[PDB]
Amino acid sequence: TVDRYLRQPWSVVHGIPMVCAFAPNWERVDNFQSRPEDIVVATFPKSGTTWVSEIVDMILQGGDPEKCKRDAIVNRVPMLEFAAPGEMPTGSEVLATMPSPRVVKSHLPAHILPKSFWDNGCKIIYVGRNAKDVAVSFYHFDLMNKFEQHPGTWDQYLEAFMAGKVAYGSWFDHVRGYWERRQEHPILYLFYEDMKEDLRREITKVAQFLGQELTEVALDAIAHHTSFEAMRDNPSTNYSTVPSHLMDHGVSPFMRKGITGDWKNHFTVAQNAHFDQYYAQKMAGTDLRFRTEI
Ligand SMILES: Nc1ncnc2c1ncn2[C@@H]1O[C@H](COP(=O)(O)OS(=O)(=O)O)[C@@H](OP(=O)(O)O)[C@H]1O
Ligand SMILES: O=[N+]([O-])c1ccc(OS(=O)(=O)O)cc1
Ligand SMILES: O=[N+]([O-])c1ccc(O)cc1
Ligand SMILES: O=[N+]([O-])c1ccc(O)cc1
Repeated sequence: TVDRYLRQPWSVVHGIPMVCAFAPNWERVDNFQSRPEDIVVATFPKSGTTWVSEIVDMILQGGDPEKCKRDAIVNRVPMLEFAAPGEMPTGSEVLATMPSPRVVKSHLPAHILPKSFWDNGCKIIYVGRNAKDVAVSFYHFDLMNKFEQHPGTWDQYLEAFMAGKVAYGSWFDHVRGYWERRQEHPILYLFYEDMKEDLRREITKVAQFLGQELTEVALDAIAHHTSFEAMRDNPSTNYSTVPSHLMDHGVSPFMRKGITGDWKNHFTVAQNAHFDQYYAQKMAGTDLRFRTEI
């Protein structure tokens, strides 16, 4: 029943390209009923959502890794806009029956994140990642994830990415929207590259934002269990439990490489020069900055 939605071109919701299966019945998102205690993990796709979601869940579980092995991360931190009509309950439905504090994953740009989150002051942990690594990660994700329109060749996908035609729209607008919105809302704005550089330093910031005090032993336990190698090999986080019909893990694993700088292996000399020139144009006039190497 979900098959007719898979591998279809993007729909559009409020002007933003959307995964085809997610777009029907968008009222369930516009009218989502949030709670003041909800913690939103918001990201442009492929920017560290799963990484930060696991950190948050481990903090809320007191640093106990066994409690995070209870279920897969797709169920522990439901995506707000997820839907697979006819095969699974929507993410919004699953969230309705989840005890506070809920951890809510989403890729929606700030201006179409449901109004209830803004009205309830919900804590948002935002993660940004440099756009070149994001583009590489999202291309390979679209090769393996059958919810996505097929991406074609890398060069054509990159053009679509730069133009903001991909699911969830323009990366530039996404990262700058949440950077600006912190002026009116409690947002912790994290960088994937910072997390590669010093993971404990970023876990500590997440714990403080959540009001949670970590012993040194719990901090080391969280850092040890949220390394790329740990989450790649952990069935609860590596998405290997997703049916192969939805995610072909042999095309490209979800936990694919986990580095900063893989863009140097995929961007041609010409693509890189052109991207850098466009990026400088699009990022002029913001103080927000990303690192492409650490
Ligand atoms: N612990 C840890 N350390 C380092 N890197 C990590 C980690 N967990 C996930 N990743 C990498 O993040 C990419 C997945 O991003 P998301 O989780 O945002 O994907 S999604 O939007 O939720 O589908 C994807 O990046 P790439 O490997 O570059 O494709 C994952 O490998
Ligand atoms: O993709 N980025 O995030 C990106 C690209 C270029 C850039 O600066 S440059 O000096 O390498 O052009 C910084 C960040
Ligand atoms: O996080 N996710 O599972 C995703 C992310 C992007 C996308 O286009 C579809 C699903
Ligand atoms: O939980 N799931 O089955 C999923 C979740 C996200 C996704 O992109 C594809 C499948």
